[PDB]
Amino acid sequence: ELICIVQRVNESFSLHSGFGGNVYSMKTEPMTGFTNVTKGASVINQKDWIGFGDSRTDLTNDQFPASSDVPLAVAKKFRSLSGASLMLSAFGPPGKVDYLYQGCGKEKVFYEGVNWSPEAGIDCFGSNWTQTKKDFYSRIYEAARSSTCMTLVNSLDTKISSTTATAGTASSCSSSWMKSPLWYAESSVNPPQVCGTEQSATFTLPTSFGIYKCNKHVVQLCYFVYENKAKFNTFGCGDYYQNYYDGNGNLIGGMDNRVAAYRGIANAGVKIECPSKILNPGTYSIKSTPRFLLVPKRSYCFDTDGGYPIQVVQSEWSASRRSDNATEEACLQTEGCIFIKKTTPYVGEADDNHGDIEMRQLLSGLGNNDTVCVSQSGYTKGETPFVKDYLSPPKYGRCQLKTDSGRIPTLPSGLIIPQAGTDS
Amino acid sequence: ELICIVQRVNESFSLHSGFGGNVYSMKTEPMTGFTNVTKGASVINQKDWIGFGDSRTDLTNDQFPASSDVPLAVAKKFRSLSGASLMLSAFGPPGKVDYLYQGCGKEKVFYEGVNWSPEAGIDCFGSNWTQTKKDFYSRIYEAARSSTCMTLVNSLDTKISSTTATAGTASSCSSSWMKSPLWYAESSVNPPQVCGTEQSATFTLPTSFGIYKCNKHVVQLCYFVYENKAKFNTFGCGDYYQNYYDGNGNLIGGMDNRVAAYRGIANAGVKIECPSKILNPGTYSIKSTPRFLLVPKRSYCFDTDGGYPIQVVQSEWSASRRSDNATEEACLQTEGCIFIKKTTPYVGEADDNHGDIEMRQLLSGLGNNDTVCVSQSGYTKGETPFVKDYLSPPKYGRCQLKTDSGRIPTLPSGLIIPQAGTDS
Amino acid sequence: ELICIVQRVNESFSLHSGFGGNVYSMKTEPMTGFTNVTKGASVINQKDWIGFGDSRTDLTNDQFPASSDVPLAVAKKFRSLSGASLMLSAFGPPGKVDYLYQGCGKEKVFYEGVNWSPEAGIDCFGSNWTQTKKDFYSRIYEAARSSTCMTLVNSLDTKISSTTATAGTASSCSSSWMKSPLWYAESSVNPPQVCGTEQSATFTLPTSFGIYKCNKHVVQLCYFVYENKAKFNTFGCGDYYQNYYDGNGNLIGGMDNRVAAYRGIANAGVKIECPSKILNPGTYSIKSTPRFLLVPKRSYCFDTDGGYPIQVVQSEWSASRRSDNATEEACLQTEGCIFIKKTTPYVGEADDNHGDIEMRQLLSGLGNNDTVCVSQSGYTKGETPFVKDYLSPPKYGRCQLKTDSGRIPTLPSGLIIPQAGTDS
Amino acid sequence: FGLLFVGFVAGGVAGGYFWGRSNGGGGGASVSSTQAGFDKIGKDIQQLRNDTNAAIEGFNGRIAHDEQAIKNLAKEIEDARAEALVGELGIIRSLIVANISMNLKESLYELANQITKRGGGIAQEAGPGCWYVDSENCDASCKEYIFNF
Amino acid sequence: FGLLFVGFVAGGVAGGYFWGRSNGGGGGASVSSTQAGFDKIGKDIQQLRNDTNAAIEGFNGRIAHDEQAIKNLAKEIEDARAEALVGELGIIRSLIVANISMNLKESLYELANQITKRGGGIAQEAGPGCWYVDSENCDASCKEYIFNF
Amino acid sequence: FGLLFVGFVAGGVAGGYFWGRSNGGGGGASVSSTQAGFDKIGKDIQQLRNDTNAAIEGFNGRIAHDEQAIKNLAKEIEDARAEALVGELGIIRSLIVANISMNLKESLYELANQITKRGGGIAQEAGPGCWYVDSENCDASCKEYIFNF
Ligand SMILES: *[C@@H]1O[C@H](CO)[C@@H](O[C@@H]2O[C@H](CO)[C@@H](O[C@@H]3O[C@H](CO[C@H]4O[C@H](CO[C@H]5O[C@H](CO)[C@@H](O)[C@H](O)[C@@H]5O)[C@@H](O)[C@H](O[C@H]5O[C@H](CO)[C@@H](O)[C@H](O)[C@@H]5O)[C@@H]4O)[C@@H](O)[C@H](O)[C@@H]3O)[C@H](O)[C@H]2NC(C)=O)[C@H](O)[C@H]1NC(C)=O
Ligand SMILES: *[C@@H]1O[C@H](CO)[C@@H](O[C@@H]2O[C@H](CO)[C@@H](O[C@@H]3O[C@H](CO[C@H]4O[C@H](CO[C@H]5O[C@H](CO)[C@@H](O)[C@H](O)[C@@H]5O)[C@@H](O)[C@H](O[C@H]5O[C@H](CO)[C@@H](O)[C@H](O)[C@@H]5O)[C@@H]4O)[C@@H](O)[C@H](O)[C@@H]3O)[C@H](O)[C@H]2NC(C)=O)[C@H](O)[C@H]1NC(C)=O
Ligand SMILES: *[C@@H]1O[C@H](CO)[C@@H](O[C@@H]2O[C@H](CO)[C@@H](O)[C@H](O)[C@H]2NC(C)=O)[C@H](O)[C@H]1NC(C)=O
Ligand SMILES: *[C@@H]1O[C@H](CO)[C@@H](O[C@@H]2O[C@H](CO)[C@@H](O)[C@H](O)[C@H]2NC(C)=O)[C@H](O)[C@H]1NC(C)=O
Ligand SMILES: *[C@@H]1O[C@H](CO)[C@@H](O[C@@H]2O[C@H](CO)[C@@H](O)[C@H](O)[C@H]2NC(C)=O)[C@H](O)[C@H]1NC(C)=O
Ligand SMILES: *[C@@H]1O[C@H](CO)[C@@H](O[C@@H]2O[C@H](CO)[C@@H](O)[C@H](O)[C@H]2NC(C)=O)[C@H](O)[C@H]1NC(C)=O
Ligand SMILES: *[C@@H]1O[C@H](CO)[C@@H](O[C@@H]2O[C@H](CO)[C@@H](O)[C@H](O)[C@H]2NC(C)=O)[C@H](O)[C@H]1NC(C)=O
Ligand SMILES: *[C@@H]1O[C@H](CO)[C@@H](O[C@@H]2O[C@H](CO)[C@@H](O)[C@H](O)[C@H]2NC(C)=O)[C@H](O)[C@H]1NC(C)=O
Repeated sequence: ELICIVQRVNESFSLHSGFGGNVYSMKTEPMTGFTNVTKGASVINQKDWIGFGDSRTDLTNDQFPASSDVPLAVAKKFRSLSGASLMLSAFGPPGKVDYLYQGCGKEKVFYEGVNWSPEAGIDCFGSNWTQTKKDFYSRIYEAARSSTCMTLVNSLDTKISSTTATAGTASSCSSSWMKSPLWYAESSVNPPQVCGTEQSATFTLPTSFGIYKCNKHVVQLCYFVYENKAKFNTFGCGDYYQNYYDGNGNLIGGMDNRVAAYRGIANAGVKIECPSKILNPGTYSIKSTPRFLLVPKRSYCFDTDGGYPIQVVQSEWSASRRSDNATEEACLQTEGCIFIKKTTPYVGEADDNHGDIEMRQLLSGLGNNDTVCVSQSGYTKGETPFVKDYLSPPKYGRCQLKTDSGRIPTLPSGLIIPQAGTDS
Repeated sequence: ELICIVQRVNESFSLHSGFGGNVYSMKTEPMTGFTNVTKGASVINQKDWIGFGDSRTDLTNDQFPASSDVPLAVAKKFRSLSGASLMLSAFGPPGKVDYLYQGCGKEKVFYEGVNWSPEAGIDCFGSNWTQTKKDFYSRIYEAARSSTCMTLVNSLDTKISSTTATAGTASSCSSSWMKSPLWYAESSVNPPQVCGTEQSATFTLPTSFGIYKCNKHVVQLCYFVYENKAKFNTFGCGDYYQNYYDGNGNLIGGMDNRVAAYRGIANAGVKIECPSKILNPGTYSIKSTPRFLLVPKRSYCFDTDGGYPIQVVQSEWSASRRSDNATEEACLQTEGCIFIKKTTPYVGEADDNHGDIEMRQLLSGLGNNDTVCVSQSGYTKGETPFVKDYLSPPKYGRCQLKTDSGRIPTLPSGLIIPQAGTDS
Repeated sequence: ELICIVQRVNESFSLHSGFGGNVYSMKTEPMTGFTNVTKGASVINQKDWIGFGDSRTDLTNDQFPASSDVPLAVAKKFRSLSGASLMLSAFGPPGKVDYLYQGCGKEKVFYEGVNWSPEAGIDCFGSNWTQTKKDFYSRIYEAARSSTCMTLVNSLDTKISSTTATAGTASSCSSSWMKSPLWYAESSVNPPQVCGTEQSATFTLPTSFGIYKCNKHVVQLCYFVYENKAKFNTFGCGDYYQNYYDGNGNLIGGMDNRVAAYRGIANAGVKIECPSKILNPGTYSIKSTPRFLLVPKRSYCFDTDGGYPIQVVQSEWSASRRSDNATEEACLQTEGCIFIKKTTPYVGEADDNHGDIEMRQLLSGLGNNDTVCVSQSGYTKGETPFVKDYLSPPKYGRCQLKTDSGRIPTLPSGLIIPQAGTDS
Repeated sequence: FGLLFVGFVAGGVAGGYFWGRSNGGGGGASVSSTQAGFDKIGKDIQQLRNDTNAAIEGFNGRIAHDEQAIKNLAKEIEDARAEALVGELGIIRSLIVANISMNLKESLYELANQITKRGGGIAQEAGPGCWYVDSENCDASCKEYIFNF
Repeated sequence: FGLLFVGFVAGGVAGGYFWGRSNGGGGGASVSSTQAGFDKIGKDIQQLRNDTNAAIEGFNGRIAHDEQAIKNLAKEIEDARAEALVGELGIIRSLIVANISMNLKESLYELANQITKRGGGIAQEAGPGCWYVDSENCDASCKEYIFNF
Repeated sequence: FGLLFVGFVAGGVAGGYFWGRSNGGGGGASVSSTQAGFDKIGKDIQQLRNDTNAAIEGFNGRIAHDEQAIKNLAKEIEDARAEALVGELGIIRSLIVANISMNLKESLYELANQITKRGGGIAQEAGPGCWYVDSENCDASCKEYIFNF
């Protein structure tokens, strides 16, 4: 008698091919899957990141932790002071807190801006501080993406040629003036009879500031904006001009209405514009119309040793105050910048404007020790190489790829029967 | 008795190695091979491309299809008009057809230029329209490679300060003038006694035109060219100049013979040069010598949302007329531009200059629904990952790699015998 | 009776997994390993490289080979002359050897500079020739990385408008002057009563020089440097200026103290600065203060057909003479430049300064026919894909990757036993 | 027909591993049971399946570093990288399936080999998983001892 | 010497699958035929060869997206990509050859197994593709029935 | 228990390939020797090991072209490329180990097959590397001839 183990399959069994053997099975399980994506901010390396912030990350605040959007351990990683902002330190308007932001970290988190919004009501002849704000943070983000470190440079070496010009003051600016730019005006220039002498000045961007190497400086090259020549000529003779030059005499900034049309809004009066530029270290020169001279007195110092794409966190007040989205738009138009944005209003735990539940959730990743990817869609752990939807750039780290679930191959499970040869 | 199946090989059998088993065979067949490459133009995505053309792709032509280098279905994908050309619409010379080119497509096909060749005999004080042509299409191609869309902007907002200057006219320009630039001249400027006042003007490049976002504008910053100061001074006082400025007063274009040497060809008389520049949207300023002012009145609007490398098709007449190869040379010197060139003369079916058999073959790919790669060597289907010769860049899509046929591995065929173990 | 071969393993045996069979073994050997890295210079393709050098690679030297840091076969691949240097040929100072460097090679080796060091005591009103040196070689290296070829252009077509100005001469410059720039001065300009007329000049960078295509020129745009206006006004009227313009009048170089601060070192007297710039071919214009005009008379011609990262070899004297490290610093700050540096003093075989044992070792790779990678860490053969430490960029070729030795997988060796199934 | 072959069956009928018997009166008419006590196969399958984790963990643990400053998705490059990774996953799959196939077959050879050595040598092999047990020396309680049904 | 071995032959002599026989008078002198009616091997080979298309189609269907605006060929990068792809094709090849080898050998085991079960059990296996048929119970018409030559 | 199995042994005790014998008086008590004259295995192992060079040489000969003008190491990109290459080396390893495993096992089947054909057919196979030699027709000098110990 012939006795045999007999191998057989049903219509329920399907065939899976292998290199060196096939398998019959009834069930299949996918070989792998998608990694979840968490909204908000995080870091891939806890030992190399720096945060810059305000009261909402200031552990010295009297109402901490209820006033904070991050816990103690994350707060220690921020350079923050209540009331501060990059832009506030850039100009130093009267009575506002003037914090020296500085630090190093390949990954950077920027969480301020709000302490200079429309709510603060700073005037000082500003044409449009929101526009200035957007342009300023644009230049910061642009320089920071390629830099390891950043520091405020709270005082540039400056020198004015004029011996009669004196330091300007304005009622619209708390009866004093910015820390930067410095405003020098000539009392004797009267259009009467007396036109005055063209004003001159130098300013120096240093090759270093303390322990920080400077390869790049974000500075403002400010100028006055007039409605037309006629309105200008009630203050000075000729056309308004204020031009910025490098050490050779190349025009690098300013406003020259001897060649460029006046663009001052009608009947607004004199206004100041303050575009930010990224400049190399060196000594720069200024030529201005006799009556009014503006001279940069601060900068932000950056190196070019490299960095990762940065993270910018939405910095706005609760609904009760007047906010702007200048840092959002600055971030949006700048390469290598990732923006973290709330979907509900800012409602704080300490006050209206401090300690928001959504923001604490969005920032909680700052946070974790197992983040491997950070992107504009959020951050991931290193579970699988795949995600269900794209991770929007900017992004960096061990970042997952989008594939359809259908393309993920399977393996046989359940009752299994081997097969090889042609069986015929 | 021992009865055995016996396995044996000849000197004709060679051994092929495997991971987990070897194979003896007499014949081998290559595992895969090369994909053919077809010369001419095509697209990898029929649902996202746009063509810009003239009569040779104009389905409204009375002699269609015999006058056409593409069939009806491809023609519907072109924005074309008989007699038109990008450059003709750029300047708008008198009596020439003035078509508003506009459209969107990640893949772009440019098939005109010929309607402004030497044959057309346009003068209008042009120094060298062929040079202007090359420079113009260079800037178009450069901006189009990074753009999703393109539109003519047929009228810029302009403003001249002078209240006495009037609109210039020339016998060499059909007793009228271009649509762009506008020519304003001062009757009263006579070098006698009267020098006149420096002329001024602004022009605005808009942030949008209809439904099209503008991030970039191709415009011409024209100026007059004089042989020397002496020949200039029979028209005006001082040195000739015409300078273009941005809103701050940065010099962005023009010709200034107060600092730059005169370079006018001797005894040619006055000539106009019209280099194209890519400019951001904004309001720009002009300063000119009193007698002659030129002001840009048109542009081409582009976005920066991205595009693929473009395809430019040779646009020349039949042998009977006078052609140029300005668009060829513009394409050659511009990144991301692929040029389609005939190897035999243009011989048309409707006329001499319309409906050429070679061009219809070269354009027939526009065409197909299974093109996966487009390159300067031509286009391919997705048969294999390999080609016999390189695909010259520019190129995009699923593009094949060159390998020697010898490196393509083989598989055993014919009578086959397995082998494993050492057999000893 | 049952007789069986019995398979068994010890505690000394470990299990290795395979796809289609496992293996028990006692020993393991790593599957592959690291490729050694040799310090110094080399090439990946002996048929496409060019060297530029001085006496230390000059086979026509009377003391060859003892005066040489390379053997005969490598020397034939250098364009060298005793006493020569790129910079010496750039300016052509009196009595110094003036070699026409020219050649083609995708890989480039630069081994001079030393024949213009502080030791040579060239003055000629130089502000700081070491600074000039660094800036010059910076521009050479920058242009050479993207070029296939290079040639000295020993004479530019030049033209001065002034009919009274004569060719300058200096006691500090051997009672003559540089070949480049040319110095023209106006005898009659005396600040007495007579200010003189603004000086003008053109110079042309050609589109080719002999068989070499020029897409780029390295030229010096020199100017005089004065301590202040007061010290300048003992020579001329107004402020000092010397400005360089393109054919349209765009300022591309120079020094203009009408807008830029004077920066001359106090009581040093007049000095000349000579920064190098990379310029397109064309005709350029000059405007200068009446008394002193400087005009570029030479350039270095480069194409843009591509090249590999370059190799620059430390070019210094023996300890007895005064050296600089200007070419080191130029190389360090320039992308695509690899620097070869000795670790011991230069001690020669023919003289003190010729035929150094370490340099011959470092250059011996130039040399070999089996180099596949060249990097800032040195060069490798094609043994394995791995190295123990990183190969520092710049680098090119078949370059190895760093992995830890622990990650390199092993294979079973020694007595080996197969295993498959669950064995239970 | 005994471990070198897998046969098909219709609508109803359980799939799996069964006992099949042969001739007798000349000529007989064959017979197939309703699955045995092969719990060793059940355990071997579970072990083999769980052993696939090593190959899968290696793949999951491999994610390429990247860095994009760009603000708009490079969709086609993105998709190309995925496709390559999926292709790599495809090869690994094929290797794992074969690895299960081969090791299961070897586990089935081990099952048959134990059966051979329990009726030694009343069994007499006829290819893997087949035996000529001569119903002379071996009654019914005998074959029950040898083949456990 | 029977399915675990492949032997070599000289100048003439056909290669392939043959019948080989043994002793007799003591000692005999062996003998090898001139190929059998193994059309099952012919069919199995054709099927195995055609089954290679699946692995090849997967490779051909995989072409990486690219985009170059550059005007001059990056020859060395170009060649490097090809070399990697060729390397990948090399591995697949090695897998396919083994896959044919192993499945053909299994098809040959199936051939031998059918022969065993046709002289059951006059056959008596002696390793795959070998049998001790005792020329006592089995004459010549018998062996003809069992081994088809 | 005979070529389909690998068993473990304690502290002392040599690992390798041994001769093991069975019953007798009913019931017997088994016995395992101290390794045989299997020099064929020694030679086959050496050949198999040296054959691994082909797969390794192919891997070593494959180094991707590159070109960096950058002055500071891109460490993370650098490490990612290495990791991928190491991953590729991991797969090749797994293939080579299996390739040795399978070809060694086949070499062991060839060893057993030669032994079968030397006591033909006093041997009688009982799975690979096992035999029922009936101590009736075959004394001791006989088994010595057949199994070389
Ligand atoms: C004082 O200065 C203030 C700052 O300049 C100025 O305020 C600005 O005023 C203008 C005009 O009213 C507003 O213009 C509007 O801008 C929006 C936003 O555009 C930006 O974002 C969109 C995409 O938005 C979509 O997605 C976001 C999420 O990411 C959603 O929230 C949103 O709802 C949309 O669904 C983007 O398309 C825009 O991109 C443009 O610009 C970039 C470059 O910057 C280009 O790359 C791109 O091609 C395109 O041209 C842009 O990034 C826009 O959607 C509207 O159509 C409109 O243009 C500004 O928002 C506003 N900004 C601020 C900070 O307040 C004041 O008007 C001025 N005061 C006075 C008196 O002059
Ligand atoms: C009015 O303006 C007209 C336009 O400026 C002007 O006409 C020009 O005049 C010049 C001088 O006579 C001619 O110069 C010649 O140009 C050719 C072509 O050069 C271009 O192509 C070559 C490669 O050509 C090879 O391959 C092509 C196929 O691709 C073949 O057809 C051909 O036969 C060759 O085998 C290329 O090497 C050139 O590259 C140069 O320029 C680019 C940048 O633009 C650089 O990247 C590169 O390094 C190099 O410098 C170029 O792309 C050239 O081969 C000749 O040597 C010569 O230079 C122009 O062809 C001509 N153009 C037109 C449109 O007519 C008129 O002269 C002027 N009228 C007056 C009175 O002034
Ligand atoms: C290895 O070879 C086998 C046998 O040629 C292939 O098995 C075939 O696979 C297809 C689809 O998977 C089945 O429909 C055929 O019936 C199979 N043929 C046989 C005879 O079983 C197997 O696909 C190959 N392995 C791989 C990964 O390609
Ligand atoms: C898998 O192992 C086998 C056996 O070691 C390798 O077969 C050898 O291959 C070379 C060249 O292909 C032949 O010349 C040798 O004669 C073969 N050895 C034997 C004993 O047959 C096989 O190459 C290995 N597979 C791979 C892909 O490396
Ligand atoms: C192929 O399958 C076998 C069997 O499932 C795997 O062998 C296991 O490997 C682990 C670690 O290597 C051992 O600890 C287990 O004991 C093995 N199981 C058995 C039953 O032997 C093998 O790893 C798989 N091959 C690969 C490369 O994954
Ligand atoms: C083919 O055979 C399988 C098992 O050999 C049958 O699967 C069983 O189905 C029932 C009800 O669906 C389950 O509860 C059992 O757990 C299954 N058995 C196993 C081992 O998984 C299947 O129903 C059969 N299919 C057909 C069409 O008859
Ligand atoms: C080795 O054997 C093969 C076949 O086993 C011989 O191949 C035959 O050759 C003839 C004439 O060349 C062909 O028409 C047949 O079709 C071939 N047979 C097969 C099965 O393909 C081959 O000639 C022999 N080689 C030597 C050197 O004797
Ligand atoms: C397990 O077995 C192996 C061999 O089967 C033993 O290895 C031998 O050890 C001695 C001394 O260490 C060496 O000189 C021999 O060359 C080894 N033999 C072989 C074949 O390599 C090993 O000692 C045993 N291990 C234990 C723990 O008993």
